[PDB]
Amino acid sequence: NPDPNANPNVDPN
Amino acid sequence: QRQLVQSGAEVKKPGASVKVSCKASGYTFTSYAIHWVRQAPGQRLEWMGWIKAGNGNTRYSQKFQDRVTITRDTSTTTAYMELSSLRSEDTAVYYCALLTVLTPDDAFDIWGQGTMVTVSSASTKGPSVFPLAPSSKSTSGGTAALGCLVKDYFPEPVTVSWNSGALTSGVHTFPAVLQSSGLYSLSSVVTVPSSSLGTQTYICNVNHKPSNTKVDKKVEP
Amino acid sequence: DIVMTQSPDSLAVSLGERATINCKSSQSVFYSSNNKNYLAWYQQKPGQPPNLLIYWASTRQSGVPDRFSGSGSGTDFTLTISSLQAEDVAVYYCHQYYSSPLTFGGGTKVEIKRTVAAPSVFIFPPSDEQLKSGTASVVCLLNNFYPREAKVQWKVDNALQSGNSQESVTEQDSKDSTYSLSSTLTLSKADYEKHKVYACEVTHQGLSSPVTKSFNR
Repeated sequence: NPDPNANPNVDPN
Repeated sequence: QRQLVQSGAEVKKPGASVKVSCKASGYTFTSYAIHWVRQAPGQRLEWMGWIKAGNGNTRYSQKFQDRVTITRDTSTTTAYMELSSLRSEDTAVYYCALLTVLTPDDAFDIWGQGTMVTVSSASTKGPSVFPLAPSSKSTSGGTAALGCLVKDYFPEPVTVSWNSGALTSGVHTFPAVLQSSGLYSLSSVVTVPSSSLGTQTYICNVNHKPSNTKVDKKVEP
Repeated sequence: DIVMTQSPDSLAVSLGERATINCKSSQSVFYSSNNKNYLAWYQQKPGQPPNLLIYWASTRQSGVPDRFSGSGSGTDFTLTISSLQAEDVAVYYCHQYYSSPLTFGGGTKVEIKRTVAAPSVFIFPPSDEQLKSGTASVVCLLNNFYPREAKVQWKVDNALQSGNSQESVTEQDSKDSTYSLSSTLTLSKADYEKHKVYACEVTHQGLSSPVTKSFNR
């Protein structure tokens, strides 16, 4: 699964 | 309009430290993370780390974690990257960037203009700026070529604009060449109507930030 | 490191032709939960930062021309330029934001093929201002030619020179897809004053025989 802390600017619905 | 404006090019000795600034404007500073990305010659873009501009938390690449410090100043909406124990191999363009903001309210991606950092034991040298005057030897078919020769500087880069940016058509600012001395030289030329050499003024604006050089040379027939 | 591999490394097509760039990720950047691929495409020209074209693999950013489109899923992705325009010459990069560290591909350089164009050749004597400082640089300019290959030779007093000049070529022009070249002959003031004829001789596909541009000091 994606690492949500790779880029904090990435925040999909 | 959303923007990131970086500090000017720098040169540092091996083992020294550099600190690049990144001034943000036109958006809520504290909402997003600013990333630092470097681009070394013929090398792929390298992510260095990010800082959350709100709480100041960071994440650094393994390659740089022992040498990099990313900080922010909310009061001045500015982020900073400091690289210590500089190697001559850290010579690169360093970018700050709001990489892929992809949220329910926003979809944008903004980069600073880049800051070239050269790591070298050699001495900074500001350029001489000489005119390349339009003449019978530089005219063809109703156009005249004129320019500025930017000679003998170190390190890169030199930026050249014409008429404070108002003259962009027909401009070629060439890649720098390395002299045998180890100093650089570049030429910047522009093709203009031959008919109006008597009424128009052409000035090349030459910057070399490492030497604090700012020259405005008027180029006359 | 999610390794991003681009194919080809460079491509050249004529104005208006379709261009295809492939990008392969070493690990799948697909997330089944939201059906998204964590991938973007950037365009970069010399001296500028990269500019975002496509994100989520296939969502074109508003304001980006619609000739640009992205496709693919998992580990295989494609950037398409349906009709290549002169301003599209650049290096194109894929980018993943699935895992840390964020990574970028090695780039694909996209170039225009166009018709032959002979150079316009100009010569600039050393400025009086430079002569005061003990050195003399003569500049030869080859403007707006295609293809990029060109030969410059310097002659002083009708004799071919060697070892005292430096040249560089521009990137491909964003308007007319040509190149330009600047060559500098670097001489001492004393050597410059001892000679009369300064000449730049240019060989290029657009010229049936070499062109010489000269001046007398």
